[PDB]
Amino acid sequence: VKPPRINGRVPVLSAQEAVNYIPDEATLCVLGAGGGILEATTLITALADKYKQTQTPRNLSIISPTGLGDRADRGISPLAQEGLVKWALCGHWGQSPRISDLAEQNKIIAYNYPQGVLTQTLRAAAAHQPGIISDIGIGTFVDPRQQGGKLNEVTKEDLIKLVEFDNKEYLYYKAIAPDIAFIRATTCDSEGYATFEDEVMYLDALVIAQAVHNNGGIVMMQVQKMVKKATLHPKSVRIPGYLVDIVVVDPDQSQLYGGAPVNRFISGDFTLDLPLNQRKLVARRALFEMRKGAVGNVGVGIADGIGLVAREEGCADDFILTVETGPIGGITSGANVNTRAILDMTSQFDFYHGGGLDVCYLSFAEVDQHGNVGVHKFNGKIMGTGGFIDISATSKKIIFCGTLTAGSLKTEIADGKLNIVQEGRVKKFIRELPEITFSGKIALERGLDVRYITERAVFTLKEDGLHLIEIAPGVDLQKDILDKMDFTPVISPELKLMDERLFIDAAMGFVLPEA
Amino acid sequence: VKPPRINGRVPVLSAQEAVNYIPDEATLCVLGAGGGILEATTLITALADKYKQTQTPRNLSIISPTGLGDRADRGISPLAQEGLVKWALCGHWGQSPRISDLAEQNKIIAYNYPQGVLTQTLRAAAAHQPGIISDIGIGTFVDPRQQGGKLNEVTKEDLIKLVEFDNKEYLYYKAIAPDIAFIRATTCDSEGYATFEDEVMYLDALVIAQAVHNNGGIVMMQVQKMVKKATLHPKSVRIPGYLVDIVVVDPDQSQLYGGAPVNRFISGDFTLDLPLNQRKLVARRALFEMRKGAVGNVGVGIADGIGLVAREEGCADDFILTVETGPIGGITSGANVNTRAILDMTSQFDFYHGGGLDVCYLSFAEVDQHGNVGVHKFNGKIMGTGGFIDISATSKKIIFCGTLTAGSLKTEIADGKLNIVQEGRVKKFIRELPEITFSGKIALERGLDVRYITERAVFTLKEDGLHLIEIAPGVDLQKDILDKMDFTPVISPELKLMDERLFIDAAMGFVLPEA
Amino acid sequence: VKPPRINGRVPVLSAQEAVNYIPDEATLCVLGAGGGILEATTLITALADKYKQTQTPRNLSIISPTGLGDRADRGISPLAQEGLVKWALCGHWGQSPRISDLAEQNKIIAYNYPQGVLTQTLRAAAAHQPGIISDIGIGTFVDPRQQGGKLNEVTKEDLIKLVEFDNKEYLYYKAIAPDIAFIRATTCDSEGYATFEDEVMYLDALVIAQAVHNNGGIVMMQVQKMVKKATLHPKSVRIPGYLVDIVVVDPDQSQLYGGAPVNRFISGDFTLDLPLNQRKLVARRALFEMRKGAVGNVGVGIADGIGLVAREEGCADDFILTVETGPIGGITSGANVNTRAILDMTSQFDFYHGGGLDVCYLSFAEVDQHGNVGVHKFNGKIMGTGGFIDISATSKKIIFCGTLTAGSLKTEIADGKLNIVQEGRVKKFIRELPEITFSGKIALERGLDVRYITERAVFTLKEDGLHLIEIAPGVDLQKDILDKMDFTPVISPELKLMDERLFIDAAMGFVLPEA
Repeated sequence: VKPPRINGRVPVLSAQEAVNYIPDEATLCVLGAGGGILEATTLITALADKYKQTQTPRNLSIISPTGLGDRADRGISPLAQEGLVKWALCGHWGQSPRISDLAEQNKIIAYNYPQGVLTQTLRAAAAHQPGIISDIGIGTFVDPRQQGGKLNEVTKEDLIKLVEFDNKEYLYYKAIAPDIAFIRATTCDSEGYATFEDEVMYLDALVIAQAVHNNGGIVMMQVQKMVKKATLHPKSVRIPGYLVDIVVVDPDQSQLYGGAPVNRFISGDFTLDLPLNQRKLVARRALFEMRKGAVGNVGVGIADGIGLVAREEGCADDFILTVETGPIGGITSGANVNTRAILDMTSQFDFYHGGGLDVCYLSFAEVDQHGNVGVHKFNGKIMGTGGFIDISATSKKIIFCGTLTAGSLKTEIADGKLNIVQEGRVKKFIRELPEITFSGKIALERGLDVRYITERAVFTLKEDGLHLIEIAPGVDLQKDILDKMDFTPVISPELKLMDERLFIDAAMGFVLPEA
Repeated sequence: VKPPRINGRVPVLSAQEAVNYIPDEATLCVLGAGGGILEATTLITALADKYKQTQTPRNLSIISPTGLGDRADRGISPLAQEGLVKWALCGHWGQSPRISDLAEQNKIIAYNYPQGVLTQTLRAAAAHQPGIISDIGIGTFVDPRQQGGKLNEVTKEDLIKLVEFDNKEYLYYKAIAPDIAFIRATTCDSEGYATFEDEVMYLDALVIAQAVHNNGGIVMMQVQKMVKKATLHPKSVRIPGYLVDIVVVDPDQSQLYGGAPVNRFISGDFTLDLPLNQRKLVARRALFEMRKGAVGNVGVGIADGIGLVAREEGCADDFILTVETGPIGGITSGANVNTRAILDMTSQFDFYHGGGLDVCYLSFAEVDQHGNVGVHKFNGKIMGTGGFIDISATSKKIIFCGTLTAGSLKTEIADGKLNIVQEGRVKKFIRELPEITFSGKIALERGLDVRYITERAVFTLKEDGLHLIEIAPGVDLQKDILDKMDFTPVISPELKLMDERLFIDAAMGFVLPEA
Repeated sequence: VKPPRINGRVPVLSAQEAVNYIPDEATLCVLGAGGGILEATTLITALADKYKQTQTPRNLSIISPTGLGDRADRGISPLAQEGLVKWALCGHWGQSPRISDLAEQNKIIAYNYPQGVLTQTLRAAAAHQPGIISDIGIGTFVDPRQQGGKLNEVTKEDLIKLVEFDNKEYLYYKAIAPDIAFIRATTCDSEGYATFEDEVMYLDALVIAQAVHNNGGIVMMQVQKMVKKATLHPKSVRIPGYLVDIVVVDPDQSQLYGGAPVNRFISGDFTLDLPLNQRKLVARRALFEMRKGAVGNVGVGIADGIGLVAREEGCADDFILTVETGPIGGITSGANVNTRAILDMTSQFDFYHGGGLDVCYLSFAEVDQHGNVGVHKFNGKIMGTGGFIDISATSKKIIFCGTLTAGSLKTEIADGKLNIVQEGRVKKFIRELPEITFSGKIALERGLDVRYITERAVFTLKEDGLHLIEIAPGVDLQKDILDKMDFTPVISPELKLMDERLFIDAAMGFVLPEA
């Protein structure tokens, strides 16, 4: 039941009025990424308030392609009131940890499709295709021979199955269509035609709207303002009006959390005119893996300052970094500026899945003797994948970046050497992962080049296991490396000290290898 | 003494650092209109603060083409500190009343050129022309045969002289060049090239910059942000960078007073989709003077709601209203939206001076027996002219609007009738104006049609004085009109009652005549 | 007699239909610059054709602010049919030489105001000002003590008079208002509101429209296309619709002569990514006169390749060149691209008149013993001034560029020397000019630095006449310089050879002096 359009005009309602149209057991899809990016905050707030006041609606299913929130009480954390949500499928879980908490405690059914696969299944749902065939996820916890993407013990129903085509294994992921959408844009006309001129990016707003619309659902869109019918540039319109059922106008809508005014550099409308610590060390060694002409991706973690190090070395313009949510290029002057392009998120993942990335840089929580990497669960807590599986599945060079030990490791770089001031108290290189986010065996089968970079050592994955290929100056092999791991790596016959320039507090004069 | 450019880059300073470059006895020209429009607030604040702290700099001369401020302590009122300013030439004095107070008390030398003539003289100063020849002002206080534009008794030097060309009278206004400019834009590149994309209008920013630059002065410009060299659209750049000496960046610069975020309807970037009181009555009768296809101007005051009345009557698109500061057309949804064009202020006044307006609607403070109107001084207070003289000098039809009496005048409309519940304590129709803002004699000599509209009576100017042509129903000629004026009007043989439709609280069914 | 507007829509007519509204003896003002820039070609064509067929209208007066045409039969040359034009006032006469031919033969009345002053007088006429006061022209043929800007014997009426303000000499130029305008834009809406998005520049279209409109005239505008009412961006509209009386739509309208399709680099919408001969030699020496941060102007002629020379030496981004018709900066890849800004022409001339140019480069036809320069008439032919007087009157450094002799002068730069292969038959440095375009005496009174650069010699103007300051290597002082002049220059005690690098066919390693 949806409010009728009067003379073609899209119904405009308060967020409180809009959420009254959500029935019990509805499947709700929520647009947005971390830190307020493209989040219909007034709709989430209104829903959470209605449940707080009336204990309705009940037993909702949530689909969240990307993780919303601030790793605390924002994002969809407000929907984690018991009885409101019964079932969730999310691409990243760590961003709204109150929902994660419900999953950890077996209070909701909980699934993690790889974020890119998730958005592709919503696009499949829009076209009434039953599911998608992808080899993204084979050999990991998403594989039905492992956990089938199920995050807790109460989750039982199989959404993923093994299929075979052209003498190769694939996973078939079931496509689930939502009943309700909370989407957002900058502006729409009186009929619902929407533009994204001030938004940080596009994500999968159109795909979400199509999936809900073609499932007989209700699309609710938050905007900053409305304009006269047919006055927006048709090539700037990203969502056609006939896909939108209800519009909520929030004049104070901001690009990100924090209530900062609109920044037109972030909009893309204008062109904007480092201590040697542990982080800069790892970022510098990570840069050694870049080649001229390479298309790369850098995940959040110890290496995510590689762009700034590249700038210092004078080679930032020699390669291009993309972000899985859609932005291509740009600089950090919680959003980049001077981007070169913004693609929709589903199209970006299509590119990643077919091995478009020459190199990726990813954090790890644990690494085992088979070269497997665990990231989706940490110390009991559900973190989820994000784009981790979508990126590490087929990228040509996979560069894992982290420390060798965890738990307040403190290191100092002095006199061209590494000095371990305070050792970590937890091993990260362990015998066997409890659950796998990246499969060493599959990466080798796919012919991928896998590196593990730490502050004190560098490894490469080979058929016989991890090879130790580099050691930092100032570090002892036995006490500082071997004694701090729970398996024995192969020691490379070509074992060398890590490059001297890495440990000097001056410009390296580093030249990127040719294309 | 100006800060040098380094590699062609315009010097960027704090407002505090910038105002240090102002010497004693400098001529300061300040850009801006009422309510914050294009006001370089951080520079005004910085100068006022320097004086408050150090009693320097001393004995400045101020030129203010338009009136800045809120009719209180904002605008250039903070510069009214004793000894800071010794001489001022302004187009509109009432908007910054603390400076007007100095003039009233003979503490500063004080002049009032018509606002349009003033901006034209600054343009002449840019070109090193000694002054301009115009008949705007003949017969008014601006005329040397009256007060020569001098606002008090202490002001003695003649700036204006009477001259003759082609056997016709004209005034010669001396052009005065400023030494320092406080200007403002939205955005500039690293070399100072500036765009006005978020500003309400343009005013005379380029004129002021050229006048100061060609006088060997210092142009200081406030902007919201700066961008990379040569990235702005060349057809959007209004001020070339070589005219700019110092830039001050104020990230929180707002379009108007009150700190509201940028409104993109006000910017001109998007298209936006009445009690029968005394003000509505006068506006309604004023609308009777409008013709199909007319170009008009509406001043601030009793009839400034005429746009909304025309919208109610369904004839708003049948004429066009222009504003002397530049905007053409638009609607009131702190500024207008859906404008049709924005001209620079000086070009707008060129249009007005040559008789471009078919009709204008202006408020009056007093009217005398000759049809002279007084506006620039009332009750000993200096208001100044604004555009009043530029508009009432040559417009084809001049419609003065106000009340017959003032001071607690209480009126009510009942049964299509006017009832004066409480009379005003002061008469506005007097024997003789002390100072003239508009000459009845000159208007008749120019062949102009002059009307005076009040709530209870309508007059027309003829060679033998004001003719009473219309009376409100419910009003007695003798005791409500004649006894309430300090002079004897001619009573028209064609005297009739004011249209009954004006006094009915419903749509009039009024259609605009076409000449 | 104008076609009436229907429901506010501007009348749209064919060019043939439009020109029928021009009465006998009308004063016609024609917008445009050289080579088709902003020219309403269909209107010029239709008028010439109406006259060819009907011998009406008769005895028109022409005002041409800038020079139109291709220095041959285009521009307003088609209007040079006997009896069509009786009177003309043009800023630049050589661009349409068929009309100049009529002037030379005493068949029309013929005046030349400096181009900048001419556009200022049109702006005065819009405001009903009788004329303008300017010292631009003092001591030249425009001065009424010389020719009063009269170009032939049949021109008698005085339009310019000498006046005095503040003990300084000025000229008063009478403002003449036109009756008909031929203007042009890219696009207008149904009400006549016009934008210039594809035009090369703006010239003075608004000024011309206002002048004609306020004189009760008829403004006729050619456009490429028309769009729905109120759909153009208000900050892009340059001409308000109420100024336009008739629109002619020419879908084939091109940016310049020659019928090439629209070039969006010329529009300003996109950013675009030398033989050692006589011209390059003079341009190289002219470049020595530039300084970092200087604002310059380069006139048509031998030195007009100085931009390309600066680019070869890598210093093009260190200064800025402006063009009197409005464009600021840019490069030659028929018009420039990558411009930094476009001003309206009248505003540009205001800037020049006030001494805004640090340096200018101008061609000469003849130079006399007092340092006077002649350009406006040569060999009986009327060339006119263009912006020559506006630029050479107050620019801080004036650099005249030409050859010492003319008439099949053949020269070659070989072996780091100048070799005069064939000497020019005509001397350009003569005793006395018959008419003066630039006064040496006035330049020295105004404190200006005046240089004369030829291929073989460089001079500077001093109180005692021309000082020879440099000689080319390979040239004999007596036979190649002194013998080829009709007067004796002072030979500088600091006389030197022209820089060796000028004559070598390799990059000079020239470095611009600091600001």
